[PDB]
Amino acid sequence: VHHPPSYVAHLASDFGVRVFQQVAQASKDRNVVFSPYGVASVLAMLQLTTGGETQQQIQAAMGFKIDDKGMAPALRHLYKELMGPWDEISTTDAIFVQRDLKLVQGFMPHFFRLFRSTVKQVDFSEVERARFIINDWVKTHTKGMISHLLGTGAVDQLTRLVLVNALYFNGQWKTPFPDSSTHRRLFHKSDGSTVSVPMMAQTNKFNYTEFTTPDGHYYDILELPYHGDTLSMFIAAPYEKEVPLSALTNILSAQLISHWKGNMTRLPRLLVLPKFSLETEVDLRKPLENLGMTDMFRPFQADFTSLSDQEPLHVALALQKVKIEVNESPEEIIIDRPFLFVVRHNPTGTVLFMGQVMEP
Amino acid sequence: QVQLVESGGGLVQPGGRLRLSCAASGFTFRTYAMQWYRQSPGTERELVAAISNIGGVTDYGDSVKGRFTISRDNAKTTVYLEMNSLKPEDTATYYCSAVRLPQRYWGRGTQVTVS
Repeated sequence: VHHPPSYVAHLASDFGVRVFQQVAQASKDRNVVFSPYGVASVLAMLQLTTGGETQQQIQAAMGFKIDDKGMAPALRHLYKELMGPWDEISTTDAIFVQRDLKLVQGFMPHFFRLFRSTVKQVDFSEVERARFIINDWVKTHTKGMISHLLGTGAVDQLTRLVLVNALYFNGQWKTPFPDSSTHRRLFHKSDGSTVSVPMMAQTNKFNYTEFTTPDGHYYDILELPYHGDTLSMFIAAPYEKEVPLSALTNILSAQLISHWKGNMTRLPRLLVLPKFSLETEVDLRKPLENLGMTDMFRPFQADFTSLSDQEPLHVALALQKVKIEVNESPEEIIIDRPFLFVVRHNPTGTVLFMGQVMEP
Repeated sequence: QVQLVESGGGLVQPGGRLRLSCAASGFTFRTYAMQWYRQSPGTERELVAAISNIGGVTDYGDSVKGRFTISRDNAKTTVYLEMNSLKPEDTATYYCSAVRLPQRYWGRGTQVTVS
C-alpha cells in the first residue's frame, strides 16, 4: 500500500547533485566529497522557516514545496528507511538561531512534528560559547567522526541564524578486497604529476557498463555493493588517463545514476582501486546563490517570517562537512587516475554521497 | 569497415517535418556518442544534436532546441534526427558523427532543403 519515496528521493538528490556541480566547478581540480541528500535535507527543513521570495527561490531550486501533503512524512520515512539497517554511517542536521529572537507561536511544535528535530537556540554574542555548542553538536551527532567546523570562525556577535550538515561514511564491502592484494602504485593526477598511493585489488563479478557523454567522453562504470545490499558505491572512471573528469561531472543527475543501474550487467573484472580518506568542508552560500537562492543570505531581503517576526534575520552561515573513508573492509579496470564516486541507497535512488577523487 | 550512412533528407515546405536516420557499422556503436552537425556554403559547420551512449543525455544547438529531437537505438545500430517546425534557415547538409574520444567518425551527409 506504500511505495518508497523515490520521487522525493530523486528530487532531493538531483538538487543536491546540482549543488555539488557548483562546488566542483569552482574547485581547482581538488578533492571534493559531498552529500546531495544532506544539503537537500537541510534546505527542505529551512523551507519551513521561510516565506515570500525567499521560500520561492528555494522551492524553485529544489523542485518541491514542503508545504504539500506528506512531503515531510515522506522525508522522515526516507531518513529512517535510510538509517534503518545502520558506526558505518552517521549524519546530522542542525539549525542554530539566536536565543533572544521571538519565535512565531506554533513553529517549534510544527517543526518537531514534521522532522523529529529541534531548532537550537544559542546566544551568538557569546562568540566562543556559540562556536563550542555548534562544534559539540556536530562531533557528538556524528559519533565523534566530524570533530571541527572551521567555517564557524565566521560566526561573530552579529550572527543570528546558522545551518549545519555533517556526514561520515566508512562502509564495509559485500566482497572485501584481500589484505594481501593491497599494493603501492602510481596514481596520475590531473596536473600531470604522479604520487605513489596504496591500492586495493579484487577479481570478481561486478555490475558494469560503459558510459560516453554527448560530447564523446568515455567512462568505465562499476557498482561496488556494501555489505548491506541497501547501499552501493558507483565508481565512474575515465577509460584512459587523458580523459577529463569534469565532462561527466557537469552532466550528472540522479536520474542518470539510476539508468546506469538499469543497464549494468555482472561481468568478471579485475578492479584495482585506491584506498582513500577524504574530508571536505563547503561553505554553501556561493553554490546556493548560483542556483538562485540569494535572499536567504541578505539581512533585509530575507523572509524568515515563518520562524520569526523580528529582523534583520538571514542565514549568516551555511556549511556542510563530509568525511568519507574507503579501504579493504580477462578485463581490468585500473583506477590510477582521477575518478568520481557516488554512494546510492538502492531502494529509493537517494544519492547519499558524491565526490571527485583528484588525489588519494 | 567503418561506415556511417545518412538518409531521409529532401525538400520540405516551411513548417514541415523530416526524420533523418544514420545507419552505422564496423565499430562498437553502443559505446559511442552520436551527433548531428549541419553545414551550408558560406556558413560554418555547427552542432545540431548530440546523444550519450545510454541514458538519453542530449545536447542541442541553440538554433534547433525545442524543434529537433535526437534519438538512437543501439540494437539497430542507428541514430535518428526528427526535425519539426522547419524553416528556410534550416537548409543545409546534415552530417552524422560518432564519437568516443580520441576517436571520431563521419558520414557522407544528406541534403535538407526547406523552401
